[PDB]
Amino acid sequence: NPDPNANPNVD
Amino acid sequence: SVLTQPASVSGSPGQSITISCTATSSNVGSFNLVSWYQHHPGKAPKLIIHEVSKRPSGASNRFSGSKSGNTASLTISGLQAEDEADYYCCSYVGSDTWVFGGGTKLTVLGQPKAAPSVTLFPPSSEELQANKATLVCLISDFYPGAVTVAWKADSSPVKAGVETTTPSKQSNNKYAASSYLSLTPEQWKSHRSYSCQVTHEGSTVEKTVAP
Amino acid sequence: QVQLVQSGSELKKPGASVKVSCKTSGYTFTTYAMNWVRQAPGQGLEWMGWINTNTGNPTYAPGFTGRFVFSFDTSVSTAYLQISSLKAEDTAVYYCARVYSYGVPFDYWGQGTLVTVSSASTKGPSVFPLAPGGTAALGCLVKDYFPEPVTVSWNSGALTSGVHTFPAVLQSSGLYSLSSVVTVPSSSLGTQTYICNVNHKPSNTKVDKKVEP
Repeated sequence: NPDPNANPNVD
Repeated sequence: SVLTQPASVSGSPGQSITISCTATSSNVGSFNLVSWYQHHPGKAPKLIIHEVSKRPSGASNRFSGSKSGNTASLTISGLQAEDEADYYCCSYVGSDTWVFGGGTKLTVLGQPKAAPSVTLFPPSSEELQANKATLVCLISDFYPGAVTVAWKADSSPVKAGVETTTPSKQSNNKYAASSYLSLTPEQWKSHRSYSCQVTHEGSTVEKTVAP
Repeated sequence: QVQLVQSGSELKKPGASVKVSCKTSGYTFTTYAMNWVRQAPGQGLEWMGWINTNTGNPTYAPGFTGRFVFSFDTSVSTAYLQISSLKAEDTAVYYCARVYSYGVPFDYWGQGTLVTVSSASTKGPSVFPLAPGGTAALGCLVKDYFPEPVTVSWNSGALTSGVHTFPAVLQSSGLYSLSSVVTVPSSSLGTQTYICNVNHKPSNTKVDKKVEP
């Protein structure tokens, strides 16, 4: 259940 | 599939249609990361709902989205002709993975029903000289675009050597399809007749040909 | 604005290889992940995976491990999909799609790249005549050709009205067949000559087949 604003394209 | 959708839904112009989407596993978790897409043929899918209900700009306000339990639902109000398309739901399933539903074919019943016109040709003379045999069943002018074709030798059914197309939209917006039965020249002349049966909306049009 | 432009259709034999490209523009390529979606004939959309455009780490869904490779070339803001040891069941339209966030996945899509995997070879058609209330129907059978397309006409394009050329069949053998029929007065069959003009560009073959009662 991640945050909808979070970007999955993390470093 | 991880997300179950109805294979097809039909509505008439002006009505509102609803398309369901049930999570088959708990991998969806909260089930708050649901998204819907409109997919027209030959073109790329288009996002129309995300996060269960959020409608983005550029998608018409006739599309809405709800959720109850583990069932996400897509409603299309004031149904229009250009709404006819494939519709998919999508969900995050943990560990940076997404999954789609099987898709739903939405039909906009915007035309009076039409039974198919069938035309059956026997094998040509030339083709029999070449030691092949092909029957051509041409199906046209039927709405909606869905038929089942069955072949028969005399009265017994036949499924071997059968190749049938998917219905295709004609110029006049009615549908067309074709089916071919491949035989040996001996098989062709062995029986008294062969028949092509086109079933459309529970009614059958059948053409027969004999050597 | 944002744009995903993919490469053109591909035709391949089993065992061969293919590499589809997805050029981006309108946004910083490394800020957003790139995802891949497949649609096989008569099937739905199936998520294949994504690649992190910052770390390069690829994620392959079950069913696309072992033979698929996601990659990107930041020098030209392009993502790539390569398939090794192509199988017939790879035949599908492959899309690339951007993910903006967990809440907004697949907000921009490429136009799709058709990849066809067939063991059949180029072959010209075998045209056969389909001999004929008041009106009678006759046509031609365009049989066993590869690849698509065929074009049919009638009497060098002088018999447009009353004509219907049907979409093609894909035989289990991998070759295509179609037919076009024309509805014409039966009073005409006496010396009014009907010819179907078949053109199969791939095989550089044209056939004008006389259809006589």
